[PDB]
Amino acid sequence: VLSSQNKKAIEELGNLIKANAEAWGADALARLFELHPQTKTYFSKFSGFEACNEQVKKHGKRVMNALADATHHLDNLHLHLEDLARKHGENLLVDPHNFHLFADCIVVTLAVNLQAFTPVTHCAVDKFLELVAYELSSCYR
Amino acid sequence: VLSSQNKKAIEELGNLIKANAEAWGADALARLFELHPQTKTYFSKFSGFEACNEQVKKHGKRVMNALADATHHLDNLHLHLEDLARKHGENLLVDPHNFHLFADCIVVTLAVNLQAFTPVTHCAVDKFLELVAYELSSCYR
Amino acid sequence: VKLSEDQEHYIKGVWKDVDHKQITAKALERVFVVYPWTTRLFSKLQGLFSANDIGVQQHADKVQRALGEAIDDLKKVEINFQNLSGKHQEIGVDTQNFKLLGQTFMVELALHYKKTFRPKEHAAAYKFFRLVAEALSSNYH
Amino acid sequence: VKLSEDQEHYIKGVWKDVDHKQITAKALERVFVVYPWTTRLFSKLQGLFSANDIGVQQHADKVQRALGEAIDDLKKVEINFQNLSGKHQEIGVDTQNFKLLGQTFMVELALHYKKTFRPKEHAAAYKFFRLVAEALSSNYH
Ligand code: HEM
Ligand code: HEM
Ligand code: HEM
Ligand code: HEM
Repeated sequence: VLSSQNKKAIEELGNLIKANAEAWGADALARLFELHPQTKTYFSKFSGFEACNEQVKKHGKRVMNALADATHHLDNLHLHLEDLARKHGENLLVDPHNFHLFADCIVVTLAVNLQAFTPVTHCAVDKFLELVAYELSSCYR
Repeated sequence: VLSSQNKKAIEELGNLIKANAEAWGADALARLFELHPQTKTYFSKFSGFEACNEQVKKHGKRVMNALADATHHLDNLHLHLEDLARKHGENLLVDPHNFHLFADCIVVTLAVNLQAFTPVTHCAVDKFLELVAYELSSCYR
Repeated sequence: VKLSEDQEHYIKGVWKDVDHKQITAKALERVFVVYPWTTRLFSKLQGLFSANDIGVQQHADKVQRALGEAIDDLKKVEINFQNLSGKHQEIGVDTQNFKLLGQTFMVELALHYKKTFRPKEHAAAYKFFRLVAEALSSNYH
Repeated sequence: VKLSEDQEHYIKGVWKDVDHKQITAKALERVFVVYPWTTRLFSKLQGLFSANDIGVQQHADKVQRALGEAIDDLKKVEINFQNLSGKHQEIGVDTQNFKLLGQTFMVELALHYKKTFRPKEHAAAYKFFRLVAEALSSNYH
């Protein structure tokens, strides 16, 4: 579970994510596409896969805004992500394994951009991303 | 989630597991040790790792009995597995990744021993094993 | 992934014993039902996912032929599958799906061989499908 | 796992730039905190997991030397690590832990290089640590 200390760490981070949604989102996606090329298959409409690319920037902002919003619903995460869980598990059909891969890339995006990123903060973020991945995988079968 | 149809499938299976706890448990563990040799490191006291081995049989029965009991607490799985979750995450420190590996081996043990194992039944069992793995990984950090 | 000499002999023997198209069709039905998201690029099936359904039978014929080419020369599988791997990326297949099919194939082998599908045999089959998944994922860029 | 020529050159350059023992010690502290179960075989640390703690500094010296041996000949890493791999199984290390250390190492590289740790660099580092994890897991039987 997320302790009271973890929740405060996550809420503070949500504020920074919201402020830098487009740039951090584009960076995280660019990393996902480079380390795990099979993830590019879900974005066949794209004209490019660099962080510099406009389509990458737009999707990145949406993803980060959704992640920032979730940091304000830590007590009711299941109900809050229900709609996104339905979209991914019933319409998009993104293999659930990709949620964990993306989490590991997001952590690196944070490390590159944050002034400080100590192990304690890293732990709180990883636990949060793990819950989000679990909830987004809840409506596949 | 587990539908009403899934729950009945799981409850019926729990009865068969209970009846064959030692043999099925020994088989599932023997498969885990053979496909994933790193799992043997948690059982350094063992004098052997075959299904034929007495220590393998004893641990197998315990694991299967715990799994059979869980099939009767489908509505309250989190609270029911809380004690085992604590043991694994605080004392044993078994890498959580191993829970999924074991699930895939258990499915094969069932396929070898059950008279019939259609895709629908397989799906219900896999969903159950996925929940159990999630709950057993809840107290690591 | 590397198969030992006895493991290569095990897989060659299995291919001589089982009905190629039929066991592959059964493995496909099982993957579509147990892991629903694998049906993403198969809308042409029109919801007909049974082993005996025409569409599944047609795809099974394609997959079994490729498996035969892998088994005919187990030491040069990656070299021989470079073009097939690139083709899968073009089609848009997620490489994780390859691992899921390996799991359903092992369940079908278990149902066919039953008690003779002991831990050693299971390990040999597991390694073979890992080699295949790896070969199919190698030409993704 | 295979590194391209430019990837080999990237990793060689990084090893010339970073403080070997210190960045490894930081990566160790991060793995012990973010993934607590990795401390299983480290009871001798007495709860002292900081990068500057004597016990962590001593283990970091062992790990960095081995990493150097891998980097000196990236094409024969598996051959060169056979004995070290067998030794890890004897010690009782779970092979999954190797992948977790790779993840914390990449976060430390991100903190060191910041903006210059672009997607291409990140991919090169990811592949290197995958090669290392694979080499360390190869002699497990
Ligand atoms: C932190 C995890 C993730 C979050 C919070 C997230 C969030 C979202 C959101 C907010 C949308 C748009 C929903 C709408 O406007 O209706 C979406 C769409 C989508 N997501 Fe996810 N997603 C996540 C991970 C992934 C991953 C790992 C992939 C694929 C490798 C993925 C692929 C897609 C695709 C293909 C779309 C559709 C985009 C479009 O309509 O153009 N998502 N996701
Ligand atoms: C379906 C998943 C699992 C279930 C239901 C389960 C259940 C149990 C139970 C009931 C015990 C004994 C508890 C007691 O009597 O206090 C236990 C002990 C243990 N489990 Fe798990 N376990 C599972 C998976 C695993 C896996 C995958 C591993 C390791 C690779 C593992 C390693 C251990 C160890 C080392 C012990 C201690 C045995 C002893 O005291 O001699 N377990 N587990
Ligand atoms: C691991 C075993 C697999 C092998 C050996 C294999 C083999 C093949 C072959 C030989 C083709 C024909 C390529 C061509 O048209 O030139 C093909 C097509 C295709 N494969 Fe795979 N495949 C495998 C697994 C999968 C999986 C698990 C999926 C995804 C769920 C998949 C989805 C497809 C699709 C969508 C096509 C195109 C079908 C069509 O055009 O009608 N394959 N595969
Ligand atoms: C991936 C990088 C790694 C490398 C290159 C590496 C290297 C080494 C080396 C060179 C030794 C000394 C072997 C000897 O005494 O002859 C060692 C020991 C050991 N390693 Fe690893 N190792 C790695 C990761 C890990 C991880 C992630 C763990 C587990 C969390 C681990 C746990 C241990 C333990 C418990 C020992 C024995 C320590 C002692 O005797 O004081 N290693 N390792």
